[PDB]
Amino acid sequence: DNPLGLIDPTTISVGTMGDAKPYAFTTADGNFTGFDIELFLNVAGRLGFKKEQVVFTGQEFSALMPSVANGRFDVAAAAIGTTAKRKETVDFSDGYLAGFLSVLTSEAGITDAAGLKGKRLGVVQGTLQEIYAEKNFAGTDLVKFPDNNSAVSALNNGTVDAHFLDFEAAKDYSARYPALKIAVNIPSFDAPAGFVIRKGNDALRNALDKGLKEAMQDGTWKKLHEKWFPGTPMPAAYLPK
Ligand SMILES: NC(=O)CC[C@H](NC[C@H](O)[C@@H](O)[C@H](O)[C@H](O)CO)C(=O)O
Ligand SMILES: [Ca+2]
Repeated sequence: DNPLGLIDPTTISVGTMGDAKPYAFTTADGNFTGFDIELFLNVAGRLGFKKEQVVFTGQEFSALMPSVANGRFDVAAAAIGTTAKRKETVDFSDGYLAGFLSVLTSEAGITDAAGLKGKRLGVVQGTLQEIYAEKNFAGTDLVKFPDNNSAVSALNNGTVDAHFLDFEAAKDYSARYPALKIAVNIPSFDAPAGFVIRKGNDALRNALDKGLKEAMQDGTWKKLHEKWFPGTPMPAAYLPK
C-alpha cells in the first residue's frame, strides 16, 4: 500500500535547490547535499527509506511550494521559512532551524539598514527576504533574481549594491568572494525552516515530525548543525532534552 501518500510508494521525491549552500546545494558531481538535505535523509531513514530511495530535484525557490501543492514532489526541503501565508498553500513539518536574514554587500558597501535607502538590493523571487524588504525597506530599489548565484554575480559586477539572502548562504558567499561582507542581520525566528508537504498529507507530516524530534533528541541534529554551520549558536529547543 501507500500509508505516506507518496507519488510512488517506494520512493520519496524531494524538491530542493542547487544554490542555497550550506542549507541545500549541489556538489561538483551534481549530488544534493547540505544541512537540510542531510537532515531530511536522516529523517527519511527513520521513516524506512534508504538514501537510494530519496530523489532530489533542483528548482528555483519560487517553484518549490507550487510544485508540492501541484503534486510534482512529495516534500520540499530548502530552508523554507514557516509562515501563515505559506500555510495557506502547503503544510509544514515542525521547525528545524531558526536564524537571520542577511544583507550581503561589497567591501566598501552599506554599513546598516539605513544605508539601504535609495540603493539597489537584490532578492530571490518568492523568498521571505522579498516580503521583508517590501515591508521594512521602503525606498530601496528591489532587484528580483531567479536565484542566489545570479544575484551574487550582479553584486560582484556592481549591478546591485547588496543582496538579501539567508545568513548561512551570505556567510558562505563571503567566504567564496572575500571582498563580500554581511552588513545587516534581520531576525527570522518567527519563520523557522520546515519541510513542506502537500495540504493536508497528515501521515507524511506526522512521520516527518517524529523523525525530526528523534534526530534532535539523539544529537543527530546537533552533529549536522556543527558540520554545516560552524560557529552558529544552537538553541536548547533543537538539542537533546
Ligand atoms: N532561498 C531559500 O532557500 C529560502 C529563503 C528563506 N528562508 C528563510 C529561513 O527559513 C529563515 O526564516 C530561518 O529562520 C532560518 O535562518 C533558516 O531556515 C525563505 O523561506 O524564503
Ligand atoms: Ca534581473
